[PDB]
Amino acid sequence: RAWDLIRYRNFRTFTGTERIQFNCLAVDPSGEVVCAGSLDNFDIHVWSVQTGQLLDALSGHEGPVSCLSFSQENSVLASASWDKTIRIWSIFGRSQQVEPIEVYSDVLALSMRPDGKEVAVSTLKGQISIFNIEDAKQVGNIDCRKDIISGRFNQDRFTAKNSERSKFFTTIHYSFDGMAIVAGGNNNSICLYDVPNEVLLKRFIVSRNMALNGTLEFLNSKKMTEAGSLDLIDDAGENSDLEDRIDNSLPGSQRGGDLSTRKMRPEVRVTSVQFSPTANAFAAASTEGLLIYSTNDTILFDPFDLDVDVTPHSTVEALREKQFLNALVMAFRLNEEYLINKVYEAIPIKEIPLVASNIPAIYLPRILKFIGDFAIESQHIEFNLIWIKALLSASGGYINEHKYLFSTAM
Amino acid sequence: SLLPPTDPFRRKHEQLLLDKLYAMGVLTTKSKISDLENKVTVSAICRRRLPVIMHRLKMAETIQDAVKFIEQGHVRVGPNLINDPAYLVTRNMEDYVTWVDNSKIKKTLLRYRNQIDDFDF
Amino acid sequence: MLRRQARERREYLYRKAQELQDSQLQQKRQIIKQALAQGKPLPKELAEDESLQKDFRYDQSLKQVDDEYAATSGIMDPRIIVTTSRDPSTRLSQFAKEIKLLFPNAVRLNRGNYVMPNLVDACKKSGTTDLVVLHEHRGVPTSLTISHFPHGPTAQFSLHNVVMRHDIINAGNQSEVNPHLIFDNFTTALGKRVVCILKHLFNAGPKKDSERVITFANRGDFISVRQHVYVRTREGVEIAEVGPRFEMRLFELRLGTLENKDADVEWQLRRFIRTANKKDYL
Amino acid sequence: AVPSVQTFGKKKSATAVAHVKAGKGLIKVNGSPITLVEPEILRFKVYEPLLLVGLDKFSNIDIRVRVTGGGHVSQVYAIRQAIAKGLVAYHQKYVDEQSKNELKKAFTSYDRTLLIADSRRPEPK
Amino acid sequence: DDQVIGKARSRTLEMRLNRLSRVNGHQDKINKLEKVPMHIRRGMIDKHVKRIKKYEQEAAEGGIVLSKVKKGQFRKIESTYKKDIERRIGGSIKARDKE
Amino acid sequence: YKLDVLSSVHFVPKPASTSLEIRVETPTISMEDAQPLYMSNASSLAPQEIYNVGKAEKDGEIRLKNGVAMSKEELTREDKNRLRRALKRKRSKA
RNA sequence: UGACGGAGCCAGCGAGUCUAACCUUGGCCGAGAGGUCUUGGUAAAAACUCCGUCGUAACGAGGAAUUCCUAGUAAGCGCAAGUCAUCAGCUUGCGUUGAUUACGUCCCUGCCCUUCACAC
RNA sequence: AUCUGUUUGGUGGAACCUGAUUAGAGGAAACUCAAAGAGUGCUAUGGUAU
RNA sequence: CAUUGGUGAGCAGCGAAGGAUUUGGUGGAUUACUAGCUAAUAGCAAUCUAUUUCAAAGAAUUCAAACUUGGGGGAAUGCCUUGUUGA
Ligand SMILES: [Mg+2]
Ligand SMILES: [Mg+2]
Ligand SMILES: [Mg+2]
Ligand SMILES: [Mg+2]
Ligand SMILES: [Mg+2]
Ligand SMILES: [Mg+2]
Repeated sequence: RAWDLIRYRNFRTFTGTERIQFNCLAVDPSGEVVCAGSLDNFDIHVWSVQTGQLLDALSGHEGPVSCLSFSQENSVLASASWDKTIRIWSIFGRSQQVEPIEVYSDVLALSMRPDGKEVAVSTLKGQISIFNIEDAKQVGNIDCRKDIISGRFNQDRFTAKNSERSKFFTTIHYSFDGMAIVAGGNNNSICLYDVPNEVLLKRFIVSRNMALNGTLEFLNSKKMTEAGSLDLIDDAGENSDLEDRIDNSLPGSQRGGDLSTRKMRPEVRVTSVQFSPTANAFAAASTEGLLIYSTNDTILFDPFDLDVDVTPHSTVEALREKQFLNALVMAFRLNEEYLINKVYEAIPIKEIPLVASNIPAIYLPRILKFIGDFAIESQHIEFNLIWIKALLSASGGYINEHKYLFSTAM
Repeated sequence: SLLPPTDPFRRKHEQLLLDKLYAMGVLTTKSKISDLENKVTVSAICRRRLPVIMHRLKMAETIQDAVKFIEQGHVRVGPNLINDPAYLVTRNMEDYVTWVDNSKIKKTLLRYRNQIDDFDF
Repeated sequence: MLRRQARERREYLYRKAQELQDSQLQQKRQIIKQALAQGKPLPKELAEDESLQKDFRYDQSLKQVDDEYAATSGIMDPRIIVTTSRDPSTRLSQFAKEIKLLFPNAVRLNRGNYVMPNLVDACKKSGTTDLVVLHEHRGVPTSLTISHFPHGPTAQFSLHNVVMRHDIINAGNQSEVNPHLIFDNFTTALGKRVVCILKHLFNAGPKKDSERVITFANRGDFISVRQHVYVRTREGVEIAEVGPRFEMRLFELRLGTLENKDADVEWQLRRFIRTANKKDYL
Repeated sequence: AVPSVQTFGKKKSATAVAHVKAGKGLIKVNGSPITLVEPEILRFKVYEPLLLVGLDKFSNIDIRVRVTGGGHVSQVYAIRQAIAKGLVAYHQKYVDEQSKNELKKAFTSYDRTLLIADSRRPEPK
Repeated sequence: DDQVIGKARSRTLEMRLNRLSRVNGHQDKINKLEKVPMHIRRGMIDKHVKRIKKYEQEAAEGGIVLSKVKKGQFRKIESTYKKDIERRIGGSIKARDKE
Repeated sequence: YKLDVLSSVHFVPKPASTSLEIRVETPTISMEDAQPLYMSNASSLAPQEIYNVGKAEKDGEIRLKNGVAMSKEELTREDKNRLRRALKRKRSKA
């Protein structure tokens, strides 16, 4: 179904001929073609947005389709399956072509480089493999089985270490700069990897609640008796009110029903993860909800290219002596917000166009980020718009040449 | 049944009910409407439990032995491991029932035929 | 998929076995329905069968193209691959092209070292509906086999009086419009089965004024195949041959893909039976 | 039990079975050293793994490759695939996983065929 | 036939099939009274006779005219149709009829 | 519901059907949930949906979808033929 | 981009107590039928890699016109089977070695189709 | 005997078919603990109670 | 010739008043450390209980109360509802 957010009308609806359930979808950059995949049909359906007709069914997969994605630039379609394969479909153009690339194990998720030149895929073996689309050859690999933290469920009869329940990442996404991958799975960890050096930048624990089933690797020995785990004992009858005692559970249900139906504790799991297009933050859907991790606080001291002569005192002196360009530059090298904010607001309007044309190109990304975060909630709108008018006019050509560095700031 | 026979609503819903139950695997044939009372039984549902289906797919010797492998975490349906031996498998999902990749059982299967490749594992 | 294809075929065979068992019961219900309308008494066996009468109340509420084709009959246009045997002579390659032009939705594929299980499996992946293989003898086409995916049937034919279009001077180019179909003198149950196989290679829904007509005329088991282009005149119809001409005689029909040499034989031509000459099956 | 791992390489009909066990760099193909593998012109192809990751790693293992089927060229490709997969598998099982990653990265950097089967499956068009 | 719904459709379908079967179906097989213990059925028969006697006596004292019934068979009052007593007690006492 | 939950919601979807829904013009803000914020303020109907140029009310006039209106008196004879033919083809397709 | 010889070495299909010559010279045994022996004529994995030697009447790679062909494709090599129709003046399978050039364009030649938001 | 290859006995138990059974089928120990079945032994004796 | 088959007989090498395998019991952890009992604004911890009783407060016509049932057909005698007879 297509929704219009302007009028909140379901302005069109697509459905397959064979009555097939859909689990993954992708939308063309032009907003004129929509493709969906299924776990029952082994084919990728395609529809034309304007008409609603089923343009074509793409076939070639010998297993269910697990994820899809379009290239924002090249407009090719990458599809991965449990067929241990990935296929690149050049649907647009006079000739249709398919370029399959094989993989060691089942593919579960897929992420497309914003440039559109590479694709990362998470496999059941616990690997994030990066491939180059035009050459159809591997360019990198990142091991992830050891990083993934998975807990022992209370009902389980086997250790978490030996467990193979979830040592793989069912969702991944790139950072818009393109240098980082954030991954999540049916597990108790959200891992953030760095693509170029294939290393774990940081790991986050999703939850620390023992109401959820999968939080703990090691469970307390005291909880057993000759019967078994204490917590598996159902004490619903002890509840005084009838509605608490009544059990509506179906014996074999796993998902898709109310909490009452399943009869088993919810399991900590991250279905999807994404980076913020406009801020340095990422959101991860889980059982408890959308955990939004952000870098906004920035109490860290992360200086850039210091010398002994740079100091919070010196920059204030550079401001008093009316050396603004130095004062702003020394502000960035320290990379302190309160110091940047002061220097930003003390530059007179007559001097902004001169300062902007002389900011070193290396610091241009930082100022654009700072203006963006400050302007949303600041009160100096005409002051900001004067700056942005200055920067874009001065360094518009540079911003154009390196888009994927300045994308989030822009 | 009590609705009149030529009734179009009686036509549609009974076809829908058979198709759903047939897809779930509770009903083996979708030809006769009379099966809804004669051939709908608890055992018709029980036969679709994961322990029973593995036994029919010969993945185990007996239903008791099929259960023990579920509680031991050897059996997967799709890429999701299952320890619940009451998981009902639709007709469609009977095809993805398979051993876990690192399972000692797969090592015995592949070793028995001398087809073990340690790269995969 | 391979697990998918295996189980689907197993269920379908099981459905046939039950349907053959159900055939007796269906007639029993037909008798009960007629008795109620006419008021005529039921036969003795049905009278004493309490289980059937109880079942009848539910089964009172009950009500063509063949089963393999029923799912896609008139919905999805057929996808056709025309290939040949290994190392074809030029004439067979020319004839294989003519067959491709015959079916609107056909594509010619070269069989150089393709293995048959690989050939059928490759086509099953790509959603191919029908596969056609042609053989030849000294540059004369001899046999034609039509294999419907995913699970048959495979029908085999032998060609006689083959006249390709390249044997004509200044013939011109063909018309590739979705052509009308004529099937004449197919009477027996087997004959309908052959019409059912040949009919579904073509796209459904030709335009009423479509100017290309393909005729399969049975004359003593020898299906004449002709292609004509017609112009409606003020006082009749005038037609011209486009070709190719050839005569097909069925000699096998199996419930399976052409790869499966062990597939059940739905019908076969018995040539050494005493009474072979007397009856024409199609 | 001595540590040992087993791998298969396949190219067309050619199939190669490699056993890699703790040893002394005693490597043999069909019961003979590698240096006698034929045809001579393609011998360095079978040397591709040995030279890439360095002979030092093989100094602590013995490799036995038994090859059947296919022709000369497919046999050679089966041999090299089997050797590479066996080396990586043993390094995974009984050596650090860091060396496993290094080996895989070097191989997939040179030619991915050493690790993934090259199956030119038919594609209709 | 198309309009009738509810228990009427089920009961009517049963009566028709019985009316068609009885010529060719052997008497013992075609009509079998559902198993009920002794003390219950004798209670059901005793009362059903009692209502029929009251229904007949009330009509006799009045002028009402009632449809004829064979000597053995139970008169078929409204209660028979609603309460479906016939399946349980049966049309008549077979043992007395045989004697 | 019970069967779908029992099968872990890997059922087969129901056959498609077509139904009619009536939409009332309303400020878009009403359709949202109750909070001190609104996302859009446009109407719930598009400008075409309020009014689309249709038939000429006067039989003499001819009115097209582009909004061009025409009285039969002004039209020269050739235009009348051309428009009549245009009508013929439009009706034929429908 | 040869010939001769030697050496090394690599496949996959296929398993019906069923698989396969002809015409002669004579000896012996046998009532015969025939049996046995003797006798002359006629017919009936390859590529690849290494080593050694020689040595560069018709026809010497096929005109005009015309046909086919896009990846395990064109082309080269052998090995099997002969599966109620066809085939041995051969047909069908199997593996081995395996490329160049395009994968765009509607310019020509043919065929075909057309005249529920936002934005246009 | 790089002779011959049937038979007796041992080992093993493909396919089809038939029958029985089924939280697979067994095994061992006992001054062990239970729930049942059959048989056998015992003056087993108030016809109306010192 | 090969065993990445079993069972043994011995070396090289490692090598501080020995070495190796298996197992029963208890103790501490496996959630983030504000003390025990009682009739609890304090007593007791050796208990009192020979003051532990009196007083005060405290009773919905909700005078309702299976949210708890496998499907089909019934239900003599029961039970529920409604009306009726006579006290
Ligand atoms: Mg093209
Ligand atoms: Mg060729
Ligand atoms: Mg050849
Ligand atoms: Mg041929
Ligand atoms: Mg211990
Ligand atoms: Mg009831």
